[PDB]
Amino acid sequence: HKIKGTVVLMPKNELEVNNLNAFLGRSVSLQLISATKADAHGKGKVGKDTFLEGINTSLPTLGAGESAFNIHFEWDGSMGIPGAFYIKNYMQVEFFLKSLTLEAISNQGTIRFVCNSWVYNTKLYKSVRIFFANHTYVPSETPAPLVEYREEELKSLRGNGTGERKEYDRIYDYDVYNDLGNPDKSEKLARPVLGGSSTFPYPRRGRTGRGPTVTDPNTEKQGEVFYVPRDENLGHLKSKDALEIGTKSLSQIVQPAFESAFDLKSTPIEFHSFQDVHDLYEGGIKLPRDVISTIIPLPVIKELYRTDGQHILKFPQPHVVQVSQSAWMTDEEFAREMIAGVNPCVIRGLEEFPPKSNLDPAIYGDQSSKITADSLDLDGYTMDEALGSRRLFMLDYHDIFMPYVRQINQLNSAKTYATRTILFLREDGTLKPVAIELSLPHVSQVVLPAKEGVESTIWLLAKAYVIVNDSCYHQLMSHWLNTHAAMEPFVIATHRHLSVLHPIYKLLTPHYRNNMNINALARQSAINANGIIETTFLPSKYSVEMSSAVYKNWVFTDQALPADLIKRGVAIKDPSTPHGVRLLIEDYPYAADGLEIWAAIKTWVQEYVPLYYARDDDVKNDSELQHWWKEAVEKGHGDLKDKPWWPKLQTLEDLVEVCLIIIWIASALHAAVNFGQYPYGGLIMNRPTASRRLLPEKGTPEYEEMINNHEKAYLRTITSKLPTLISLSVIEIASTHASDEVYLGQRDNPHWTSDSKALQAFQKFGNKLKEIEEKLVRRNNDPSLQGNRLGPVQLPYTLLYPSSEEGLTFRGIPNSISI
Ligand SMILES: [Fe+3]
Repeated sequence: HKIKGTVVLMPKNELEVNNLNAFLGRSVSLQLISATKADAHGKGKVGKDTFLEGINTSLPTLGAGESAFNIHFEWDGSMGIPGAFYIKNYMQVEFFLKSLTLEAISNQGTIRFVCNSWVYNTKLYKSVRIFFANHTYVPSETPAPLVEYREEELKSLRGNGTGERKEYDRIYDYDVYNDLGNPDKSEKLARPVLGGSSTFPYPRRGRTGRGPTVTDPNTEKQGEVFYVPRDENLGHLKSKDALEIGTKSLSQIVQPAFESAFDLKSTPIEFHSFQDVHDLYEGGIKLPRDVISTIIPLPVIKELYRTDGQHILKFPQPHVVQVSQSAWMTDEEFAREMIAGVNPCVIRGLEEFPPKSNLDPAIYGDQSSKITADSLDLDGYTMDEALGSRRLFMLDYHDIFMPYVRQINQLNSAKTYATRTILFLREDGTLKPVAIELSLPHVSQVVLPAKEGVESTIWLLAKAYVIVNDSCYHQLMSHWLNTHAAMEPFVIATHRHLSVLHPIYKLLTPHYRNNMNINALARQSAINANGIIETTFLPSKYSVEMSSAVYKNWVFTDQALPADLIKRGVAIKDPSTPHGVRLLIEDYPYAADGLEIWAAIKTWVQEYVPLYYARDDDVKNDSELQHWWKEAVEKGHGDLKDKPWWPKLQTLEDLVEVCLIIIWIASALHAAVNFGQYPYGGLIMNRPTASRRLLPEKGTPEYEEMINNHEKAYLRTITSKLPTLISLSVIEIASTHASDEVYLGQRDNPHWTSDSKALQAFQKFGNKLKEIEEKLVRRNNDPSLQGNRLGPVQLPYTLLYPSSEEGLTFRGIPNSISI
């Protein structure tokens, strides 16, 4: 009585960015664990230590880097049916275990194990590594002999809340954002703790445990590597797919190299004309040979530029200029990008006029808008008519930015206004900007559109100040806070409280791939003190703190797409429509395409949940699920735990809602705000990240310059040349799909569950996404929708096409927040 098995694994050398016979002998042991026969203590019986016997070269299903090994277990009639196994690696080097498959007389009796886990030397683990077969069980359905194993593995994953975490640990826990400052290096690099107070609320991040700095016991000391639990950093076969490593290289190597070129006056310090910026993707920028030779050897980085190996670095041409070099300058495109650009989810309907501020007048005085209704050209509408017909909209950054303008403007090389933009929905269905208000605290001018004269340059600059607001809000709030930061606590809670066996674990975990990893690298190099974001975006050392102020108002249930639209007053509830909302901007590309994706995910969740939960009772009674959600709210988002809007998770309908929102944030929402960054923002004049001066005052040389040289006046106002080179490089990385991405509708292994009904439902989901993609292609070819879906830049809105090939494609929805 012997069971034949096949082990598939990848040796360490295949998944690194920087011999098989050794696996034979007594170097790798496996022990099967019975699911049906228990020892005296009720635990599944354990078989004998069994070793890898030989290499299996005649296996066609092997992928790149994968090796298969034969094994033969002795398993007599007393042992029952296997359901789990132990593995002990006695080698000195870790390997990546993929799968164990046990053969049976019939092909239906095959038992499959999907592992996908790094296995380190047995002496490094407190308890032996255990893996379960791919059967799905809610806790009350677990075979009795596996219950204790299920419960103890979860205990292992939680740890005890103490200790410095090491590379091989698989311990998931929470901590505050106290690791961004670097006070032990310089007092000026001190940063506030974010999280754990009502003054600075914030989502938690993964605990690393390096301990305190010497100069501040509340700030965590720096480390060369920021830990994540080992299997959150899976590796890649090809180095060019390790995109997440790029920010570290940009900060530590590339940025110092660029800076030396500017210190040595080897290239002009400023752009002088728009052509100087267009040159970056045409002929390139010429840099010294020792700078080029430092950059081009680096993995990942070298893929960002074309070079001649001597003096030229050339950036790729951004989509937004691929047809028209100038269309970005039009009012039409400015407005269109608020519904179809990199940041499409901030605009709000106006139901009253003038707009009002909620700012404390004791501190900020009267903040009532100074825009008058009669100054606006609404194509012949009166204000009463345009309001009543819901044609007026705004991009309102006044109350968000005003509390920080004084502090920002005290920086030596930042100056900003808090802005409002008024939009009118024309009879042809496109948006028209009709006024911009530029405000300063104690101080407020209204700028109207103009096409001729010095007033047209002032209007151009006013649009730049608006997009500096918008770029900062996009990066820190729409992107970093709402997707990256908000999701990490749910990742942590899932691994701590839902068994790998659990149906909701299997539903959600594909939507977490690489999230903790990219976030930890971001804490180290992107959002740290003097990191990429602080040295490229307007608010400098205030950048992350500003996102904490916005998190005060973050509402989980308002992240659902229909709720968000209604809240922002860009849709109304309408049960006579497919999706239950009527779009007041009917053509709104992000929202109209997003609703299709939303509905597809909804159908998938509503078809998967009832396979495992028949009644509300089954949700209430699932102890893992209840512990998971309690911890996600009370610890992971614990600064908001008291808010009344958290779902209680006592019904089927709550479980669906929670899972749907999580999946939406991690896939389509992140994709829509992330993968258009270089396509729209690769031209720095279209998406400036910073402003450096206020408007010229009449009678000064800066004002005279504005009359005689509008391009120089514009370039002096926005992001300087050196930070432009950095910020372009980092948004080029972020806009790139790695070749090993897993997209919505895909999974990394087809045998993630043995439940044929769940597999069929998942197949239906993938088929529906292909049907939706064809629908969205038809929309982009529809001449009636050209005004908003293509615009004067002639750039089809493809950001919610579910599929994509590798590269910088402006399309494709990953499962997760992976970059
Ligand atoms: Fe991202």
